[PDB]
Amino acid sequence: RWRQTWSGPGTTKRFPETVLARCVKYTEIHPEMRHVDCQSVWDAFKGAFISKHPCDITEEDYQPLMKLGTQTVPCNKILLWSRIKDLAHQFTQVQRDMFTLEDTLLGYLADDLTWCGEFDTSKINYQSCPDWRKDCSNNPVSVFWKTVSRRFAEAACDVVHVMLDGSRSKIFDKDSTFGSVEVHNLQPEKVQTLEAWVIHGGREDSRDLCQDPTIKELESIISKRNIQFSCKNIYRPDKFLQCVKNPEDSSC
Repeated sequence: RWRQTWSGPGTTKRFPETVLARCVKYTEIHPEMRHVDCQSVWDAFKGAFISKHPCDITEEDYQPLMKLGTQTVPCNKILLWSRIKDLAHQFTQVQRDMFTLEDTLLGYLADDLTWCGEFDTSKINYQSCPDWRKDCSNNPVSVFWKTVSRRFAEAACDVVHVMLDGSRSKIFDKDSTFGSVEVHNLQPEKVQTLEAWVIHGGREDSRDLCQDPTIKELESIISKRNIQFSCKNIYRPDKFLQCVKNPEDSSC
């Protein structure tokens, strides 16, 4: 075919193999997840979207996968991110100072992948998948991130951190998943502070991007959930990672 059904990229080539090698790899490394049967995980994942219309996925469809990938992560060491994941991941790999959702099993399975099924068939669609915007929001990928991120946010306690993309015009964006899901699922009974780290892009002598209007809007949205706000600029993410690695007082 010269024209696809849907507007978005199709299921990642070799998706089921990748998911599968991900899981085996994850649960070999993480002793907490050793009880996990990776074939069961894949079957639960498949079951969420195979033979289902890819615009009528619900969070219930993912319940079996959520149940199998139940994981306790230290609730006080959660790193959220919005838009800017590569630094967040590079940071957590330095000495596990925190945990991003991609450091949980479910997150690690799905990072960077796309996937969908078709209604009248029980195959996987490698040709095209729904775009959240042009097509429908209730698709397999969006509903997955929504359901798993809601649960991750609800488990956070104490000081939760979030890395933001200070090179955007909207450093905090209400309409991102962080802005629309995670932030409204931080629990007032558990979360003491949300501290944002605003990662600069451009050269040298930047503003204190912590006084940005959208950052003020974030502060005020979370206050009005009874959670304190703190914010830090990361002016040079290069030297930040380097200080994280070699905190040795280079000038860190």
